[PDB]
Amino acid sequence: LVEEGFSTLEELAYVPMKELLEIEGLDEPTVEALRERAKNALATIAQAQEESLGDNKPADDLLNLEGVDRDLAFKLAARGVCTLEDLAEQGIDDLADIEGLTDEKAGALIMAARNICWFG
Amino acid sequence: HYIGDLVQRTEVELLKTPNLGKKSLTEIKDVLASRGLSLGM
Repeated sequence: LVEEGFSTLEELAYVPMKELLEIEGLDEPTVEALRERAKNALATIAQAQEESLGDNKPADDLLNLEGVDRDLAFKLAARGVCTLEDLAEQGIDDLADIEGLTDEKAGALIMAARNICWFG
Repeated sequence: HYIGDLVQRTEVELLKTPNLGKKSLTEIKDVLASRGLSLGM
């Protein structure tokens, strides 16, 4: 694949099927499987980074609790609190070290998360 | 401070307290039940 000029997962995911079928030893089923794997790899990479910080996964799930700014969602996700369920399971004591989160604001966010997850 | 104070609180009130998770609420219920007590008396 690298000798045929492919350097990125994006090229393999999006390049016209004809160019991948010009490679010696690739059949239409193997090219389709390679593209599906490349798209799934691209999807997984994006989701992983979005859950690690606050790009999309924690910027929607962890940030569901009213009051969560994007910065706080990334601070929560850096502690492994990636979802609104993960936040509903926390104590105030587990979040007390997050810069900009007061015990009252932590308690309000955990209660908002519990109201949505357990009482919605 | 007392078991009599705890028994008067409802489950919904205890879930509003700071640093009070679903796991700690289940522990409190299981322990009160072992003594024949229930929350909200």
